Amino acid sequence: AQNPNCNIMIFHPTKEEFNDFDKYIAYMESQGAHRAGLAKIIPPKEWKARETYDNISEILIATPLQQVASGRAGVFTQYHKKKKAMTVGEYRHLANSKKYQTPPHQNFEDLERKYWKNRIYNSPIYGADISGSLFDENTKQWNLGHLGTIQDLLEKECGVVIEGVNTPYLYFGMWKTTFAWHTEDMDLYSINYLHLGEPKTWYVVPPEHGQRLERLARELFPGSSRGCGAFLRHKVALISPTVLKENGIPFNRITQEAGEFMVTFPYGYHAGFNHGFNCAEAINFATPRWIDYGKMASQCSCGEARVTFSMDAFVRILQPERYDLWKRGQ
Ligand SMILES: COc1ccc(C[C@@H](C(=O)NN)c2nn[nH]n2)cc1
Ligand code: NA
Ligand code: NI
Ligand SMILES: [Zn+2]
Repeated sequence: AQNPNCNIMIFHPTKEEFNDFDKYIAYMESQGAHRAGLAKIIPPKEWKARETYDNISEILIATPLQQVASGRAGVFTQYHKKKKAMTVGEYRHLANSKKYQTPPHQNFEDLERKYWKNRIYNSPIYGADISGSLFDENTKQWNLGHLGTIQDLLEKECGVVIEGVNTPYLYFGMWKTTFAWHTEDMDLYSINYLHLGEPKTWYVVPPEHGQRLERLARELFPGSSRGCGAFLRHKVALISPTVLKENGIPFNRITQEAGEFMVTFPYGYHAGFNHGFNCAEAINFATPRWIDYGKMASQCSCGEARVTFSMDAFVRILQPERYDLWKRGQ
């Protein structure tokens, strides 16, 4: 078996290997990449997402979110307080202000230490789930707005045409902006491109060990667990690497830099944080191997995890027994 220790693998496709997206995902899995839950893909040197980022300042962040923590430094939840709209240029200025800017630091490890020590004492603001794309329409390879759709994958594998669409999202981050522990909706894959700015540090649990993280989370967030059997779906809970190690949870970490792609694999729990002002683009996708994960994915039906209307068809077709209860949640 390839990659038995479930290490995060890093790939360097040539320009020829970068033509056929589906083929390269399958190649990475042939090498065991999916066992880690996350892989990095460094594009060939000839490739670019777009010509420049000089003209992005007028994009609107209609509802910036202030991420307010509660708990202890290594075990906390966050809620999102809505703020007034601002442009990307205004957000970049805010991120660089004395209140929000990245502190002096020696290297990524020092910054990671500072994040886990001090995150809860600040409330950074970020732009999330903004429908749109920064790929140039003429970028033909790994253009996140031109991937095959999940609806077409389901139809090709299972024979059923379904409603729904599948478009990318933009994210604008700053120092300490945080993504809580989660898997994707319906345990889909995701792909994430860091277009511009400072890094993003990721943590990931191998899919084969996801239920170990779930068990720890139920212990550490006991009221949340009583409220919902799939509360990690709410995307609010953080657990530090120190606490994971103390509890024996298998995980890995890696830092993504501008110009790099990250792929998350079905049922790969992940979390992380931004180092400073940045802009990323991400979308969910499927392959034939996903279908079995989609059939088995847990669901939140308590009301908290509202999602896109595209997920209706996925539950309806893949999880008909669960559909009525889940639909009542939505
Ligand atoms: C508080 O929790 C969340 C906040 C934001 C995301 C979005 C995240 C991701 O992993 N989405 N699937 C991402 N971060 N950079 N680009 N995307 C996920 C969880
Ligand atoms: Na490891
Ligand atoms: Ni994710
Ligand atoms: Zn719930």
